[PDB]
Formats: sequence, structure tokens, C-alpha cells
Amino acid sequence: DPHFHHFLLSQT
Amino acid sequence: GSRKCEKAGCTATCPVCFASASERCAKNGYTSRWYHLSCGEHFCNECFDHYYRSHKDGYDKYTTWKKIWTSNGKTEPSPKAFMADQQLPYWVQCTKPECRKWRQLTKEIQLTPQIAKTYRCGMKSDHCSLPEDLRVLEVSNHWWYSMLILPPLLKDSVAAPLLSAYYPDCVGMSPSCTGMNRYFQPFYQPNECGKALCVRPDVMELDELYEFPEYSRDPTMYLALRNLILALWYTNCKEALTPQKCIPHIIVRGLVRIRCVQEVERILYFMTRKGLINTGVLSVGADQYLLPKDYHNKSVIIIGAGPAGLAAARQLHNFGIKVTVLEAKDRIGGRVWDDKSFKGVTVGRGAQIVNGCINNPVALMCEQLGISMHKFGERCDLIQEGGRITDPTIDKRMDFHFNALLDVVSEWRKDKTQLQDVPLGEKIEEIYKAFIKESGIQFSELEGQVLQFHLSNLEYACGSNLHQVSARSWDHNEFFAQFAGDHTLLTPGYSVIIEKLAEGLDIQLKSPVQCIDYSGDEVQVTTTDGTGYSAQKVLVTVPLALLQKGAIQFNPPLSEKKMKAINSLGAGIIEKIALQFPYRFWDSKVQGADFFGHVPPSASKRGLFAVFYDMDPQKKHSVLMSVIAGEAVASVRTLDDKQVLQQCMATLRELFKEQEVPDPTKYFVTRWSTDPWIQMAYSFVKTGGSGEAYDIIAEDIQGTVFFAGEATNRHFPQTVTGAYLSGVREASKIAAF
Amino acid sequence: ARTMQTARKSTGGKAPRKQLATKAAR
Ligand SMILES: Cc1cc2nc3c(=O)[nH]c(=O)nc-3n(C[C@H](O)[C@H](O)[C@H](O)COP(=O)(O)OP(=O)(O)OC[C@H]3O[C@@H](n4cnc5c(N)ncnc54)[C@H](O)[C@@H]3O)c2cc1C
Ligand SMILES: [Zn+2]
Ligand SMILES: [Zn+2]
Ligand SMILES: [Zn+2]
Repeated sequence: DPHFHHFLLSQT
Repeated sequence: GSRKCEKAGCTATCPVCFASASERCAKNGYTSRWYHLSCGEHFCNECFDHYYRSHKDGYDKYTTWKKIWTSNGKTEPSPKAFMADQQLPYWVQCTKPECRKWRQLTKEIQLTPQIAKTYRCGMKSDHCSLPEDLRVLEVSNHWWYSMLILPPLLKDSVAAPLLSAYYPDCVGMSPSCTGMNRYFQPFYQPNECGKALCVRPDVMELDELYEFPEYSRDPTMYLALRNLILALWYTNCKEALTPQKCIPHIIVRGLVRIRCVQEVERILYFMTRKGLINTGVLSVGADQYLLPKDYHNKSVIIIGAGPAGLAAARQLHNFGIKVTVLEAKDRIGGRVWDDKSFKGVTVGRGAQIVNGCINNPVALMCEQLGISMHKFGERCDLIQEGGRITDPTIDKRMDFHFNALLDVVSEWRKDKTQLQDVPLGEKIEEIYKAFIKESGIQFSELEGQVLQFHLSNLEYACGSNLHQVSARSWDHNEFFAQFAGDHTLLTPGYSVIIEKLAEGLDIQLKSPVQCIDYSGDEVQVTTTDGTGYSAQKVLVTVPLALLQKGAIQFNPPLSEKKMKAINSLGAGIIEKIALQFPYRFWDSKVQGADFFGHVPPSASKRGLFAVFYDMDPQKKHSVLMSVIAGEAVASVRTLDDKQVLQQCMATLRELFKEQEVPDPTKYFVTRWSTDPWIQMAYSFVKTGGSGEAYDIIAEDIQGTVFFAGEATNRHFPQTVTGAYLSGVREASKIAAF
Repeated sequence: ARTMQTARKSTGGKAPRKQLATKAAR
């Protein structure tokens, strides 16, 4: 669920 | 009995019992069965029975623990778990620099952070000369962990008090255990709505699995260490968090503690690179660099010294990476620009508000600086020209209708593609007319004017007249978790944070970049006066408008895809006026509210000073600030500052018609629109556009040219925070190389 | 974006609220 993900830890 | 271990593949050629709990303990001899905890740790069948069997003396101790472990945990209380949690001897590493040997503590000693912090061999001959137990080396074999039966569970984790809602053993802590800035909420709580910059304590993030695949099967050890690291950072964000500081806070029995200590450094550096810890305005100098020498060989040119450029520069510098910042203007800050000339108050010509302080980098940086923010109250009366405060029922009636219009827009857009996009303003209008048609209801002129206020407030938010903004995508970013909590006035101004970020960096002012050439071995950067710079990598953080104007010559040229995205966003604009007075003439009517609204006489004038801000939360000084948005930005482009001031004063004398208003004694009017190297306030999605545009603009080119800035942050567009975070993002990308 | 609003925030047009339901929760 993309909504919740931490911004700095989803940059793949 | 036997001398062999149960576990298949165990290299223990001589099992010995660590427990010695039974008066019948086998020690180094024969036993019916050796129970395996790790390659270096076993306990004999006698000591097993000592706790496991009801008729044995250690059964009480095992049943009591088994009960606590039930009212507290989600893992099964096995004897092996009891052993690893309760009986396994602790290990601690000698702190003498030239020794650093790991030592087993006697079974009665309970390891504490203070003991670990100062421990040396022998602490109850040259004790440091005694050979290290051969079992210690084994721990650093990758298969060592694979033959660990149960994962480590930390004791008295600094993270524990922040996680009382989770089963301790689900977040890497032991069920048998047990004044932070209110804005620090790093961990999601169970059953919480999304909020920005939160991590799940019990699940690894995508980038984490990417970096540490070996934990996909069992993330227990990682989560415990990551959670501990974050807790420690937020416990004290004014110092670099180092492995040395973490190690004493890693408390777990057994040789596994050695493996935990060995992992903490890897995780620390990953957390640092990504910008989760050791960040903000923290400064670190030569021989204090936050990343190993392995990252240091490289160089970077950063273009632009606003929040984004300075964020990346601060990060990279602290990392030990060679960085030069080129700024076009005679000052750093960009859209952060504070006027400190007003009596007893700091007034931003640009940004000054913090939208959602919880987990906000800005809130962290205020903590680091010992700065206090002012939380806005809710009240904002809608005052009419001239004098009348809007009836509470009229106020509620039109708020309801305004937001109802937004609901149906959000409903209309569900099945529309970019190719069918229509302007938000037009859509709202149509829906409004078609509603008055449908239902015979008719609103008064005032009710219509109040609706105009709300429309104006949308235009302020987007930095554009609503007939330019996308109905489909105006609020695109809310698809992602946003910053929760207080909105505040940064009373000291963003400039204090800016100064602090830039302090001691290599920054070249009055150096407008004109050419960027990344066709050769390294990037050639040339300024407008022909001065040459070169580096391995380049980061551009110039405002959207400047990218749209094509003020920088790229070779090779930016892709057509990028250009489409760049042009699909709007260079939004607002201007500010600040006014100083002899006394606080508004106190009687306004009654301490942080701001007051201005009901528009007409749709055309709606963005002309819609909200007035009291710029002294201490209610002592007399400075008002207001904004010019939407259509009114245009109407002011040919007016000089004095003329704008005249219209603002005319407005105030209307709003406060039944009283006198003193003359202002000092003021400013901003002209961001015509600042050559900026030309805007903040981005928005133009009709036809998508939020994905932010991602496309953000995309590096060949790992050589990188982009940051508020117009590159899809999650958090527009803001200083968003710009700051885009810089941290790019610093991480650049440092990885 | 809506998130830029401090005074008199708009509320309409928001997508439904999602709520994390983890198992690690007591
Ligand atoms: C009036 C106003 C009110 C605002 N209100 C708020 C607010 O309340 N809260 C909030 O969070 N944000 C607010 N913002 C927005 C916020 O200031 C910006 O989002 C943020 O500053 C953008 O960051 P930046 O780093 O990306 O770019 P910038 O701040 O825009 O800085 C970019 C830098 O690039 C430089 N540059 C441009 N071209 C070149 C070149 N060719 N060579 C070298 N350098 C170049 C510019 O000089 C500038 O120094 C406001 C902005 C304005 C103008
Ligand atoms: Zn034994
Ligand atoms: Zn074994
Ligand atoms: Zn020693």
C-alpha cells in the first residue's frame, strides 16, 4: 500500500 | 550418552553446557542429548530437564517466565527460548583500543550499557593477552546465523517505550522486559491513518529489503537494530549517532550479541545515507565524516542554494563527499528570504509557515537549534467590507456548500483521463450553476461572496487562478501520506535554518549557471560570465520556471519526456505585503486570533488580501502580513509598491470601518514574479497534468545529472520541507554511486 | 495543493481514509 510508505525508504 | 550435537551441520566438535543449572549438569562430558542454540552454545539434557520437568528445581523459574512471556508476547515459550532469554551468558567487547577482544561474562553478571561502555578484559596479569575464545571468530561466518535457532530479542531497547502497542517479540524485543519532542513520531502506531515519514516497526521498507535481502526470511534482528537506531537518534538529535554510541544499548544474551554489534554499523550507514538519522542542521567536520572513506572519492556541483541545494550539499558534505554550490544571486536561500528590519519581529518575504510539524524535518531542525515555533489557532473570522463579521450560520452554510462542490469534482474525475482534464475553477462553477438550477435554492450576494473567499483560498494554495489548475490532479499529492499535526509560524524565520545548513560549505554566489555539458568523462559547468567548473556529478535545483524558460543549456538536451513533464506543471505565484504600525489597532475586533479573513466584494478581486496574518504571537508588536493570489497577482504587476500599499490600507480601513486605522510606518511588497532567477512561488498541476510529472522531473539522467527542488517532490510539492527532502533524496542517490 | 492551506483549510474531495491493520499489535 504505497500510501503509508516512508518517503526516503521507497526510492527503490 | 553422547558427545555429538542434535543439529545437522553443527561444527561443534566438543559441546559444553553453558547452563550448569542442574546439580547433574553434564559439563563437557556425556549426556543423552545436547541441545543446540548456536554453533558455539549448547546445554545438556540434564539442565534441559531441570527447567522442563515438573519435578525438577528449575521448573518454577521456567513456568513463571512462561507466564510473563504469555501476557506479553506472541512467540511460543520454548525451553530454548527461555535459555536464550534467561540463562545464556552475556558477551562484551574489551574497549582497550589495541585489544578489542570479546569476552564471556560469568553467568551471574547482568550486562548493562554502563558496563559495555567502559569494559576491559578482566573487569570483575595482562588479561588482554589471554587468547580470545575461538567461538568469537565463528560468529562472522555467514552460515553462523543460519544455524542460530532463534532470532535475537533486545532487552530494554530505547525504542521500547515508543512501541508499547506492539508485541515486543514482533519488533525484535523481549516480552520479559519492563521527554521527547512531541513532534517526533517515527513509528506507525497500530491502526493509524497514514502520516509522512513514518516506518512500520514490524516490517522492512522496500529500500531496506533491497539493501538487506538476507533479512527477507526473518527481519527480526534488523528491525530491532533499526528501531533502536531511530529511537537513539530522536532521543538526541544534536549529535552524530555512531556505532560506539549504539553498542552499549544493544543488550541481548549469547554470542548473537556479537553478530548484532557487527550488523549495527551496516544499518547505521544505510540509515545515514538515506537521511533518516544524522541529518538536519547537524554539522560534522574533517575526521567526523558520517560515511566510510569508501564513499568519499567523488565530486559534485550543486546548482542553486535554496532549501533543496543546501539540503543536498549539507548531506553530501557531512558524508565526506567533495561539493561545490553555484548560486545565481548575491544571497543564499532562494524562496526563503527574511526581513529582520521590523521592530522585534522577523517577517518572511518568502516562506515562513510549517505545514504539519509531526515528523517534519523542519521540526527536527528547530529542535537541533533550540527554536520554538508558534502553533496557529483555528479561528479565522470572515470580515466583510466594511466592518461586519460574517454570521456564524452563513459561515457554516457556505463552507458546507464549498466543500460539497469539491466532493462532486472528486467524483466527476474518477473516470476521466489527462486527455479529458478540465480546469478546477470551471468545473466548480458549472457544478455550482447546475446545482442552483436543480434545486431552486438561491444564495444572497454575501453568501456568494463568502464562497468567493473559499475559492480565493484554493488559489492561494495553488499559486494560481483556478481556471489554470487541474480538476483531476490539483490535490494529487494527498494520494500519499502527508505531514500530520500542527501548522506553525516559524517565528525566527526559515533563514536561521538556511544559514545553518550553508555554514562552512563551498558556496559561490553571483555565479549563474548557463551551460551544463555531460557528454564527456565528467560534467562541464559554465556560468554566464564564462567561468568553468567541472565535477563527476551535477545536481540541478533551479525553480520550475527557470527550467521552463530553458535558462540552462543542457548537452545533450533534456528528453522530450522530461520537457513535457516540466511544462505540464505550473510555476505558481503569490506575492506578500508586510505592514508595520504604531500600535495594534486590530486587537479589539480580532481578539487574539492568529489571522482574519477578508470577504471579497467581487470574484475578480477575491485574491487581493484574502487573509491577514498577525505576525507577533506574543501580541506585543504591530506587524500585519497579507497575500496577493489568483487574478490579483496580475492586477498588481504594473502597480508600484506604494500603489499596492495604498490598496491594502484602503482594504484595511474597509475591514475596520467603524474605527480608525493608523498609517503604516514601514512595509514591503514582494516581486517574486519578476525575480529573474526565481520567477514563482511554488508549483502546481496545470490542467492536463499528472502528479507523475514530479517523478519524471526527479529522474536522474545516466546517474550523472540529478534534479531536486520543490517541483521534483511528488509526495511533498511546494514546500521548504519538500524541497529539503528532495535534496536529501538526491544526496542519497549520489552517495550510493 | 490543499496541503498549502493553513487558515480555513478546505476539507471536501478527500479520498477515503486508510487504516494500518498490522498483526504485531497487542
Ligand atoms: C512568497 C512565498 C511564500 C511561500 N510560502 C511558503 C510557506 O509558507 N511555507 C513553505 O513551506 N513554503 C512556502 N513557499 C515555498 C518555498 O519557499 C519553496 O517551496 C522552496 O523555497 C523551494 O525550494 P528550492 O530549493 O527548491 O528552490 P529555491 O528556493 O527556489 O531556490 C532555488 C535556488 O536556485 C537558484 N538558481 C536559479 N537559477 C540558477 C542558476 N541558473 N544558477 C544558479 N542558481 C540558480 C535560485 O537563485 C535559488 O537560490 C513560499 C514561497 C514564496 C515565494
Ligand atoms: Zn548442563
Ligand atoms: Zn550444535
Ligand atoms: Zn582487552
